[PDB]
Formats: sequence, C-alpha cells, structure tokens
Amino acid sequence: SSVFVPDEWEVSREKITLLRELGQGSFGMVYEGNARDIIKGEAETRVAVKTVNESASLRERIEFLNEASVMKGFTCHHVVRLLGVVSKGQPTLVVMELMAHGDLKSYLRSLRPEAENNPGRPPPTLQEMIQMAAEIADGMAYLNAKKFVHRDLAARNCMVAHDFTVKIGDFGMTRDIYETDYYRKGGKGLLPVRWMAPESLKDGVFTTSSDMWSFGVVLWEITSLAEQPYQGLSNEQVLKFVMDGGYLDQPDNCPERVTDLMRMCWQFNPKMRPTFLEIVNLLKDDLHPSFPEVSFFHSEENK
Amino acid sequence: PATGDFMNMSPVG
Ligand SMILES: *NC(=O)CSP(=O)(O)OP(=O)(O)OP(=O)(O)OC[C@H]1O[C@@H](n2cnc3c(N)ncnc32)[C@H](O)[C@@H]1O
Ligand SMILES: [Mg+2]
Ligand SMILES: [Mg+2]
Repeated sequence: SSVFVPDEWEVSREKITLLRELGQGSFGMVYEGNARDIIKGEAETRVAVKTVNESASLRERIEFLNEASVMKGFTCHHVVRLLGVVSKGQPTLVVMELMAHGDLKSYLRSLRPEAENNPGRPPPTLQEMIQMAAEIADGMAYLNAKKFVHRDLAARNCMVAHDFTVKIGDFGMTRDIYETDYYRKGGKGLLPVRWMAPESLKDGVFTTSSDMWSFGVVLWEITSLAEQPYQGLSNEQVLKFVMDGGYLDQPDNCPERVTDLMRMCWQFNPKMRPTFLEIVNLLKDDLHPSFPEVSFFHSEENK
Repeated sequence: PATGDFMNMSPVG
C-alpha cells in the first residue's frame, strides 16, 4: 500500500483556508489564507497559496513542478520559504510563506506620491534601499552557494514581507549548475529580455554572473520606483542594444553609492562583475542590527 | 502578470 511511502511536504487540504486574491500569475492564481498547524509552535500561520489553472499547459505545469521542487531544498531568511503541498485531490495547492506587501515592483509603485494606493509613507530612503539590495544579495548568494542559477531576478520576482524584508521568490526558471557552474539553454523559450546579460542573450548562457547583471537592473528598478527598463524600446530593440554593449542610465537623482553597484553589475565581461557575497560585504556596515543574526553571509554555513 | 517582460527566443549568436 501507498500509505507507507508518504511525502514529507504533503498537507491536508482541511488545514488550509483562503481569504483573498494576492495576485494572478501567468497561468495560476496566488491566494492569501491561513493554515492550521503547519508549523510546530504556531497554531495558525498566515500564508500565500499558488494554484494551477485546469487549462495550464504541460510546459507550464513542468515549470510549476521545478518551482516547487528547487524550493523544497532551500532554507534562508531572505528566500521565500515553502511550507507544504496539498495534492490529495484537486486543485493542487503549493503553500508558501506570506509576504504581506506582495512583489517589489508593485510595492515600489505604490510608494509613488501620486499612487492611487500609496500606503501613507515616503519612497524608499537611501538606507532602506541599501537594506533591500543587501537582502536580495544575501538570498541570491545563498542560492549561488547551493549551486543554482535563478535566471529570472527582477522586482516582480522579489517579495516584501510585513516587516518589509525583501526575499527572492519565483523559482520557475531556476537551474542547477552544480557540475558545470553554468546553464546553456537549448531551444526557443520565453526569456526576460530586459533583465538578461549580453552573453545570455548572445549565446543563451546563464551563470551567477548573468544573475548579477539582473541584480543591477533590480537596483535600477528600485531607484526609479519600478519604471520600465529601456522604456520606449521593443524587446527586439533591447536585445540588439545590450549585445552591442548598451545599458541603462542612472534614474534621476540616483544615489551615487547605488550607481556604483550598477556600474559593477553591467560590466560587459561576465567574469568582471562582482559576486553576491562581495555585494553584501560592501554594505554589511550600514544595515539593520538583525542582519548578522539572519543573513546567510553571516552564518557558519557560508564556508 | 508581466507577460511583456518575456520574449520567445533562441540564442542569437
Ligand atoms: N517572468 C515572470 O516571473 C512571470 S511575470 P509575474 O508577474 O512575475 O508573474 P508570475 O511569476 O507568474 O506570478 P506568480 O504566479 O509568481 O504570482 C503573482 C503575484 O502574486 C503575489 N505573490 C506571489 N507569491 C506571494 C507570496 N508568497 N506572498 C505574497 N504575495 C505573493 C505577487 O504580487 C506576485 O507578483
Ligand atoms: Mg514571476
Ligand atoms: Mg512563474
């Protein structure tokens, strides 16, 4: 009988409760809800739950499969944590930790002073920006340590917690590079052009160095409150422009300090761009007191 | 769902 070979992540649908829509993914839905006893010590836990549309294509379900699986093996304060999986019945439910304020792009946009949904507080300060950069870098460094290239780092894929901690999310495009330290895409596929490195666009190659390039664009998204990168140029135009050595300007009044990291991230030669650990190292001295307490950078694991 | 953020493609090289 099957009962004697259970999945440790299986969770009873009975423990899950949906409250509202947190957003819509390209082929599923993300809901906010609470789950009864899914974490030892917590009677109830606020959570985000991802579903998959009946009409989801094989490819999409295959991408959804990878997302959940790579996550099963992560454990880092700056990475969205997987909590359980409901598969006994339909529809399948993937339960993750709730990031109260949603994705960074949305969040950033709400802080605009004219935003119809401004929460009542000023745009991110220099300090709050370094903190974000530092948290995204840490999570990513952890990811790199585990030997995984994300391939799709952007504001939309970064989440913001109730306490405002930013964490890496959406691991659908993630790939193991353990043996070769790189991933070379084969055929055709939906790629996030406006966030890709030149070598990745030219030869379809992905490294932690290309992920560093995306980080820079995320810094840019951050300092412009999530405007559109290469605003006014079609994906085909950007592709040609970047491969020719092109890159983004510094958003208006972008902090000098932030502009520097972007200069480093967009070096044409991938080997010259910095690594995430070096990025946390550059900012470690101007962060919340709790950082050394939860960062991967400060943990014994980082060896 | 930022669909516009993706382009169907194969390495130009
Ligand atoms: N290249 C791409 O990543 C696809 S475009 P996208 O807008 O990023 O959508 P997609 O990645 O397909 O969206 P996803 O299903 O991941 O989720 C959509 C929105 O739901 C909110 N969300 C997701 N996980 C959340 C957690 N854990 N907690 C709170 N809110 C969550 C976000 O607003 C996300 O944009
Ligand atoms: Mg996404
Ligand atoms: Mg996805």
